[PDB]
Amino acid sequence: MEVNDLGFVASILFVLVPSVFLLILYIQTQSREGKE
Amino acid sequence: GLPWYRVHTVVLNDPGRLISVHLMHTALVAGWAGSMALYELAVFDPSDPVLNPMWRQGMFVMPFMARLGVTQSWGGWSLTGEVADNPGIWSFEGVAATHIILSGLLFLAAVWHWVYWDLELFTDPRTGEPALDLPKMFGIHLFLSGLLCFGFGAFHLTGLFGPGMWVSDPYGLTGSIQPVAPSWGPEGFNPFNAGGIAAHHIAAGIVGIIAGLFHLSVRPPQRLYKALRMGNIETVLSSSIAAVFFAAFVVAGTMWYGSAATPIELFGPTRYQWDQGYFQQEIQRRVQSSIAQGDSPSEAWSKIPEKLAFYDYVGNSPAKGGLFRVGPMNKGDGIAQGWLGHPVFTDAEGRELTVRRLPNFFETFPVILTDADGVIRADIPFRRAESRYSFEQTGVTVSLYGGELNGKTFTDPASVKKYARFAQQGEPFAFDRETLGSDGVFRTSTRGWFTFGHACFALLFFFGHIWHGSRTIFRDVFAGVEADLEEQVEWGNFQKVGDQTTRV
Amino acid sequence: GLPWYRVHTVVLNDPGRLISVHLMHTALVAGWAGSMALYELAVFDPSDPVLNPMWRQGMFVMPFMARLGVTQSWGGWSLTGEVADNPGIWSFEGVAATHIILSGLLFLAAVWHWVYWDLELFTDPRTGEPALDLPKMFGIHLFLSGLLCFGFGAFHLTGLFGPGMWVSDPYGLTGSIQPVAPSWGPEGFNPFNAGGIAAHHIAAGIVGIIAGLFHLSVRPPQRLYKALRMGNIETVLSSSIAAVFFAAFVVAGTMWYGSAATPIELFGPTRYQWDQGYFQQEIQRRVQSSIAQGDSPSEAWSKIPEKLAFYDYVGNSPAKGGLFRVGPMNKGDGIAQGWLGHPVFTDAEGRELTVRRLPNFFETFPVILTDADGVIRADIPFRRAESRYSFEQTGVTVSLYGGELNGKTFTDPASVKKYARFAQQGEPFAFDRETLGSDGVFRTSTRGWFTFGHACFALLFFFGHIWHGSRTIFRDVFAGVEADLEEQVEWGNFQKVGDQTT
Amino acid sequence: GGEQVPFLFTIKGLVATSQPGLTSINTSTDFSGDFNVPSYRGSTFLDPKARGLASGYDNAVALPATADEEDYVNANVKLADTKFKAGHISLQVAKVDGETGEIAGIFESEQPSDNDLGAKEAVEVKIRGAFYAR
Amino acid sequence: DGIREPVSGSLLYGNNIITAAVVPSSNAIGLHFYPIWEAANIDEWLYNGGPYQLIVFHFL
Amino acid sequence: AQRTWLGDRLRPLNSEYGKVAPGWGTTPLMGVFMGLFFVFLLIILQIYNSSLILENVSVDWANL
Amino acid sequence: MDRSRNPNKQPVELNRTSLYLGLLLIFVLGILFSSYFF
Amino acid sequence: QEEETYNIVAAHGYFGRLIFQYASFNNSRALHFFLGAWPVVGIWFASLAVACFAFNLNGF
Ligand code: CLA
Ligand code: CLA
Ligand code: CLA
Ligand code: CLA
Ligand code: CLA
Ligand code: CLA
Ligand SMILES: CC(C)=CCC/C(C)=C/CC/C(C)=C\CC/C(C)=C/CC/C(C)=C/CC/C(C)=C\CC/C(C)=C\CC/C(C)=C/CC/C(C)=C/CC1=CC(=O)C(C)=C(C)C1=O
Ligand SMILES: CC1=C(/C=C/C(C)=C/C=C/C(C)=C/C=C/C=C(C)/C=C/C=C(C)/C=C/C2=C(C)CCCC2(C)C)C(C)(C)CCC1
Ligand SMILES: CC1=C(/C=C/C(C)=C/C=C/C(C)=C/C=C/C=C(C)/C=C/C=C(C)/C=C/C2=C(C)CCCC2(C)C)C(C)(C)CCC1
Ligand SMILES: CC1=C(\C=C/C(C)=C/C=C/C(C)=C/C=C/C=C(C)/C=C/C=C(C)/C=C/C2=C(C)CCCC2(C)C)C(C)(C)CCC1
Repeated sequence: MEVNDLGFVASILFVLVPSVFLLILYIQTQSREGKE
Repeated sequence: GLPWYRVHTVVLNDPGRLISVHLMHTALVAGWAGSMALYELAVFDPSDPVLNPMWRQGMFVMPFMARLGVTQSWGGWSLTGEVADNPGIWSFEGVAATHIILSGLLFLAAVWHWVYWDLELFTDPRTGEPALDLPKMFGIHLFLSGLLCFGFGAFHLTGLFGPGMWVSDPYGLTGSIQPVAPSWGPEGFNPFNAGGIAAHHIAAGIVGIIAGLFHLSVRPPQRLYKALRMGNIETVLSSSIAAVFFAAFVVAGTMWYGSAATPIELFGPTRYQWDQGYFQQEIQRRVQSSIAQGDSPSEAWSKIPEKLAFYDYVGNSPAKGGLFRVGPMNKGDGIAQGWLGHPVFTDAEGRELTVRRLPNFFETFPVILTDADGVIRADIPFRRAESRYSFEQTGVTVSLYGGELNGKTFTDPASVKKYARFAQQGEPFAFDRETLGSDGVFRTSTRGWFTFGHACFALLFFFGHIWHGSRTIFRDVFAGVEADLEEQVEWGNFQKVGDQTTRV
Repeated sequence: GLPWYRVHTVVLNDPGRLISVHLMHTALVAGWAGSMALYELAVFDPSDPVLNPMWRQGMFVMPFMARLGVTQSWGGWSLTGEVADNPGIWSFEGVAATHIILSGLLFLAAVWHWVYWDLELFTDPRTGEPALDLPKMFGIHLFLSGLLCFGFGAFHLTGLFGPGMWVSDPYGLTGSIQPVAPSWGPEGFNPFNAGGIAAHHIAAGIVGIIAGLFHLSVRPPQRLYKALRMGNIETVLSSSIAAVFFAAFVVAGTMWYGSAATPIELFGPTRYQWDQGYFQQEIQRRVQSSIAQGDSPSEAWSKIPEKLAFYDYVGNSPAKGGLFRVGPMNKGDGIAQGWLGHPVFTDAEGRELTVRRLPNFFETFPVILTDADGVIRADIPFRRAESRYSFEQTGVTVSLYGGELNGKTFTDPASVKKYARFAQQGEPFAFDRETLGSDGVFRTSTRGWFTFGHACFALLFFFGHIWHGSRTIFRDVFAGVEADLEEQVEWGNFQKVGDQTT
Repeated sequence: GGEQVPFLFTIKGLVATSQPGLTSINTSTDFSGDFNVPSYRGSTFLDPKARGLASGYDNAVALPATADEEDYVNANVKLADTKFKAGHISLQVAKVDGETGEIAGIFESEQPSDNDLGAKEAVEVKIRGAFYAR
Repeated sequence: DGIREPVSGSLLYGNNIITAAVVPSSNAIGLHFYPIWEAANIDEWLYNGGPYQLIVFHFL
Repeated sequence: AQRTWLGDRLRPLNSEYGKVAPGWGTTPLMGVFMGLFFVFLLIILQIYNSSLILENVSVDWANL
Repeated sequence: MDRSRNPNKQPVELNRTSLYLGLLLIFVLGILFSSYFF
Repeated sequence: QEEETYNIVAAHGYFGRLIFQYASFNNSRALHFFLGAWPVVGIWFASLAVACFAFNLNGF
């Protein structure tokens, strides 16, 4: 079965690197909420 | 704090690090242009500039440095073909090499203003808050850009201290670098004349000079300073991206239709070469110049270069190619090997007949064969129950004139079906769909991908212009409205709407 | 707070979510075993179990569910070649499927104990701090494992309420599923007899029963409870990891050398089939049994199956293959097409001579051709200035007996060089290195990758056993030592070290 | 210009030089032209990096043991060619009696135990001869 | 299509999530109630329009 | 406040911050110059649409 | 020439429920665009 | 800080009880010299090995 040879690189960085951007920004808020 | 979409508003107050937050952005774009063009030099194939030229290899950035006078690339290969080479510092790498170190020297200066702010320059003397004058600074930004266009007009494009831009002939054959003369008349206003682009930045630069020489000396009026809110830093941010997406519409336009600043040898044909058949008006002209001149078809169709035959192909027209058929044009066809001539179709009677078909916004044109006035004489029968115009009953022959496979006729109607579809795509071409893994369906050139990526982005910069244009006029109301205001909104506020200084 | 390597120490105090923090780990391993074996069923090629069998396709988990009695694959292609009918519920698509839904039902129970803790079970009545009894609970963990081994011994491997394990013949040909009888004598202690593995978990299960029936009733002594620090959770964990490492050494061993619990048809040959030439002791035996019947060797070497020829290949021995030559064994050779017989080398005189070469820890053995006692008669000359034993001066012929290309001799010495290197790898085999993109250099089987991944991990679990064994004995001193202690360490001071009474 | 490195060979192996019509002796005008025979690059021992030569040296493969005898670049045969070459004369002194003048050699390129086909190279320089006689 | 031609719409059979489908029931059953038990086998079910009606009458 | 050698040459450049001409300023001098620009852009748009076609222009190829 | 401390840099406040919207939005764009990258 | 993070008197007689009591290192400034001696005087024998290998004075 034919494939574009590079979409699995492309659609694993398309899903991760904005979501771990988003997953970075939720933890910081939790620390701030704690007041630590 | 603040939400994630208003992160950069920390820099909106103090302009100490606002220089620094452009300067890593400026290091990121300069550290793209070297970082992409060095990759773009890693896949070139300079062995055949006539058969697979440099826009065939899907190459976005090496027309744009190439179309100002650079050629040599420390490999013995030059696009021009001009010899006696010895590049030195300005080759392809050397521009692309320089943008790495410049972006490194941009990034080291980008980290300097982040740690050092309040350098006695960003505040007024009236109080110590950080605030910078914008209209006095516009007179000193534009006077530098007025000097630099006047440098770019006369001192680079006209041979005084620099090589000229790219200029070709029409039907682009002998396109090389020579300094163009700035033509001042009305003839420089059509964009196919390159003499206007030299006369551009002299004349626009001299009024760019006389703008900024004027703009330093005067002050804006207070009926504009409170109106356009010129003390605010975001009022430069709206109405400069208005002047960017206005500026991005024209190179969405003038790349797509074509100009002298977008020639054929480094961008491809420009999609309107099939809607009139522009290149097919020439190779048909030269054989009828050679035809009646004193030369037969077969022997003629040979002083045509293969470069003219390569521009009369559907597979170099930039219409075809899709959004997600990704890669160079050589992933669509492979490497162009040879012309193998021009097909001429004859019946059992003569009655010469031709194929001039496949316009651009189709994908699968059904093959028709017609005569001079337009009555169909042959086609490919989709249902062979009631055929009356098929190939086999008519007995069409192929005369393949000129090229690689000159003089080889085909009378078997199983093989005429292959060259009929090849005649749909202008002139056929030999390929090799195994060296690069080319599949067989079309791609688009760098002229196609530019205008997609400069008109979709110019749509997006229109929305930021509405958004930043709202927030400048509506700065005070932006965190919500004052509470009631029921007397301003109810009807009977003498007479003009929204007036407190009235009967109300 | 705490550093990143001591994150899980929040669960060390309260055992309310300690059930929950295994239970998503248990859902992750059960939600691997279904999630891998469903991928492992997506690439099988069941069209030829004799030529490319299931360990040739680089398949880690489908021996392990397969070697207990499950062959119904849902497509009607039985693993053993005798898939009688619709298998019923227990095919690979099924068992794989269950482990998905079980891990889903494990994960939904894993989220339950995280939100609900202090369920009146984790504290003592003496005060309200969360603390659980470990040795009374060891008597009720092991009594369940003692019941479950005794179930696994008699009620699964012996045909009473279940199908038996995999058992083959030696020189594995007719390996299928039949219930094995538990042999109780000394003959069940050699691991090649499968009658011990049925007699295993009956006898180990009954003493697993009589352990946990004893272990509920008694209490540990206080000369051990303060010694082994048995009130602490960490000590138990250290003991468990240490025990596990011991258990991972044996299946690093008994997979690699081979046993009846690791047969050939679902793991491959076991690397000691070249150091004695184990399979080459059989196909050589059967043709000399065939000429003892009195048959000519052209139409002998044909009642040999191709399965015996496939086990006499270097490219199925699990020594070759590297650490980063990644993929199945079919990326090394391609698909096995046909045997093309066995080469027999003759000179111009006869003088029969053979190639039996390429041991396992080489990569490029130089081709030698020798006679019965060991004097070399032919080789491949690396320097043809002073050759005296080359192929061309000697004029070696090839008799290719049996197989696909039977009876086809080769007298041109350009083509003898190809079959001489093919004779180095036991018997040759036809391939197709274009359908899967196979490059041409060797890979290893699932028997090779298991023992790499179960002895390297067992090294790593030894270090955790030293590390957790330190922290149980040395809990009090673990955040640093009391300040001076200079009288405990200076000598001569009475009397024996660590005593405060001189 | 094109980023190959072809190994040129200036060989003089058995020139047998013809010459135009009847000369008394060379007059700083006459044309010497023929060919030699050229040798190879691999002089029967130049291994590649996987020890791949004909003349001894590990026939056709080392490491891919199952894709072994399929590759195509292991026929390593030598040749005894003939081509075109010209050599002129221009200076031709009298007492020390050394004659010099231009040359034009047209050779074959490398065949690195027969991978590629040859290229063609017009090598042109001064001859620097010296003549004496009985 | 109701003749023979088994049209694939499942992700294991080479098709994208844009191109995948439940790919509805056959023309030969018509408006018949075709459950999982009036099939003679589940291979007869899934070749002839089985799991479409399970995600229609349960869904509606 | 960090006085540098850069800052002693650009503080008279950014000295005035809100200093603004009263009266009317140069808005009629701005409007008479830039209404010509909109009709300049009206020339350029249909030179290129070929809708004010002069002689010897021929907005097309056969150019230089 | 000499450093100081910023009177600036407000932090960010991405909520718990706003993580769910952003995590879902990337995953529907994941299941939309991954066919087109193939 | 001026106070030590660790006591050398407890570290002395641990190692004094592991090996010979006489063969420990009582003072830390004599200890750290031997820490800075043993690879440093070692490796310029190996550096002088290759430097005496350089003149083809080889191993036996
Ligand atoms: C010249 C370009 C330009 C500049 C300098 C700004 C500057 C600004 N914008 Mg703005 N904007 C622009 C163009 C621009 N805009 C355009 C073209 C649009 C239309 C799409 C918008 C729409 C917009 C909105 C709707 C909002 C802003 C806001 C803001 C402010 C804060 C930005 C922030 O924290 O986002 C930080 C951004 C992120 C943390 C990540 C966003 C995710 C994006 C999609 C990733 C970008 C992809 C890639 C990295 C970029 C490559 C594309 C590039 C080549 C064009 C800041 C003053 C905000 C505001 O009002 O504050 C005053 C706000 O709400 N902008
Ligand atoms: C506008 C600038 C520009 C232009 C026209 C192109 C054009 C091209 N590049 Mg290029 N490139 C660019 C920027 C650009 N690039 C940048 C910035 C990089 C660095 C990351 C690269 C890196 C790069 C490489 C490494 C290569 C190319 C190649 C190519 C050529 C092949 C065609 C292709 O890949 O299209 C493909 C285009 C698409 C698939 C379209 C993408 C559409 C996006 C994903 C839509 C995003 C939607 C968004 C997620 C939704 C928003 C969410 C909403 C909620 C708001 C083509 C000429 C290739 C080539 O020929 O080089 C030899 C190649 O190998 N490019
Ligand atoms: C839907 C379109 C739209 C909207 C709502 C806005 C909204 C706004 N713009 Mg704006 N703008 C737009 C399009 C738009 N723009 C376009 C297309 C451009 C050209 C790139 C600009 C260029 C621009 C600048 C340069 C500035 C604004 C500014 C502003 C703000 C103040 C209002 C103002 O002066 O308007 C401007 C009025 C117009 C754009 C209307 C133009 C109508 C013309 C004069 C009629 C010409 C008709 C003519 C006979 C036909 C010729 C064409 C023919 C060949 C077809 C406001 C936020 C100002 C700002 O940022 O606020 C501080 C500002 O300085 N705009
Ligand atoms: C039965 C297995 C087991 C269990 C349950 C524990 C449990 C524990 N160990 Mg431990 N350990 C083990 C085996 C085990 N260990 C082994 C085998 C070793 C040797 C390598 C160690 C070495 C070790 C050290 C050196 C330390 C612990 C510590 C701890 C405690 C906290 C762990 C933590 O926060 O890390 C959280 C881990 C991370 C946030 C990420 C670590 C990065 C790893 C490499 C990623 C793992 C890769 C992958 C996901 C796992 C697949 C492999 C798996 C199939 C085996 C906890 C009580 C710490 C302690 O003393 O606290 C009391 C401590 O300092 N362990
Ligand atoms: C111990 C368990 C085990 C066993 C023996 C194997 C073995 C195998 N798998 Mg498998 N697999 C496993 C676990 C395992 N897998 C897990 C947990 C997953 C899920 C992620 C997979 C997913 C998987 C897929 C998807 C596929 C395989 C395939 C294969 C076969 C091909 C060979 C291969 O890939 O080796 C390659 C092995 C290596 C390259 C070695 C990796 C070494 C690591 C990176 C070293 C790590 C060092 C570390 C970073 C340093 C620590 C830092 C320090 C500071 C402490 C082979 C039989 C393939 C196959 O044949 O299936 C059809 C295949 O397609 N596996
Ligand atoms: C370098 C090896 C090493 C070290 C330092 C430790 C250290 C420790 N182990 Mg340990 N252990 C080891 C290897 C090691 N182990 C091995 C290989 C195993 C078998 C898997 C175990 C199994 C084990 C258990 C089950 C327990 C410990 C425990 C402990 C701790 C307390 C001390 C104790 O009782 O020792 C144990 C003493 C030994 C391991 C020495 C064994 C020496 C045997 C008896 C001699 C046999 C010689 C024999 C004649 C030759 C037969 C072999 C022959 C065929 C070659 C301590 C942290 C305890 C713990 O966790 O603390 C709470 C505990 O309960 N260990
Ligand atoms: C049969 C039965 C039941 C018998 C038991 C009963 C019975 C009768 C017993 C009697 C038998 C008996 C006692 C012994 C017989 C067995 C026997 C002879 C065993 C000996 C075997 C043997 C070869 C031992 C020698 C090996 C050994 C233990 C050590 C080697 C020592 C050596 C040469 C070098 C060690 C290297 C060295 C000097 C290290 C120190 C340098 C260093 C950097 C230290 C770091 C350091 C030091 C400090 O000082 C402090 C402060 C700090 C901070 C610090 O960093
Ligand atoms: C330090 C220094 C240096 C260095 C420097 C460097 C090295 C730099 C780099 C630079 C670079 C390295 C650059 C580059 C960059 C890149 C980039 C920046 C990119 C980006 C991208 C993007 C932006 C994209 C986007 C997108 C996507 C994702 C896809 C498609 C579409 C779009 C477009 C959207 C030196 C030594 C010299 C000197 C000294 C200093
Ligand atoms: C909700 C639910 C459900 C579902 C479930 C599921 C779906 C699950 C999943 C599961 C899964 C999905 C599982 C799987 C998993 C996987 C894993 C867990 C993996 C891991 C991996 C690893 C661990 C690896 C590691 C490594 C690497 C990285 C490489 C190699 C080496 C090593 C080994 C180191 C249902 C509906 C049914 C029911 C209801 C409930
Ligand atoms: C200077 C500085 C700063 C800033 C920083 C930042 C924040 C930066 C950012 C940066 C960035 C933001 C960067 C980015 C870049 C880009 C990148 C890193 C990317 C790349 C990518 C790519 C390349 C992609 C993709 C791909 C691949 C790989 C495969 C397929 C194909 C493609 C091409 C698609 C400040 C002032 C604060 C201070 C300090 C320093």
